[PDB]
This record gives sequence, C-alpha cells and structure tokens, in this order.
Amino acid sequence: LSRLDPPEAEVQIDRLITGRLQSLQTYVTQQLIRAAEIRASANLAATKM
Amino acid sequence: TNVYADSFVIRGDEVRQIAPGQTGKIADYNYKLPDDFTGCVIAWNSNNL
Repeated sequence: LSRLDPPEAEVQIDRLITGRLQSLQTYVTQQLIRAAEIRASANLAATKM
Repeated sequence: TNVYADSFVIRGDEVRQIAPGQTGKIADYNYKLPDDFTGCVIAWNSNNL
C-alpha cells in the first residue's frame, strides 16, 4: 500500500487475499476435523463416567 | 440507463493517458477516468480543424 498506486496495488492484494483466505479455510477445516475427534473422545469419556 | 459523452481536444502522444488506472498529466489534473470505468474512448487526429 505504500509502494504502489491503487490499480497496481490491487493485483498484489488480491493474491495475498486468496492465499490468506485459503490458509484460514484450511485451518478451519482442520479444526472441524479435530473438533469431531475430540467430540467422539468426550462422548466416550462421558459414557465412561 | 444513460450515456455521457465527454468531448475535448487533446495533444497526440498523451492520448494514452485517457484510460482506466492511468497516471500522467492529463489523467492527473485534467480528466481522470475511474479505475472501474465502463465505456469507450474514441479519438481521431484533428490537425485539419
């Protein structure tokens, strides 16, 4: 944003947005899988109690 | 919905400044098009007139 004008800056900002959005989506998907695993473990622990 | 026709006479080699996202003297201080400009730029030599 300091080096480039808006029309030139936008194409770089779009690449960064796509990369960071993909990283965040990957993180959220991994957290969903881990949450399912932990939910299974917690149900097992509740049954054991 | 509507069409706006902007008419002016410009010097030759600076005619390229009339386009989206351009920088240059006419584009800076005389006639700035928006970066998302939708339309057509039409020009012709007018040394005869």
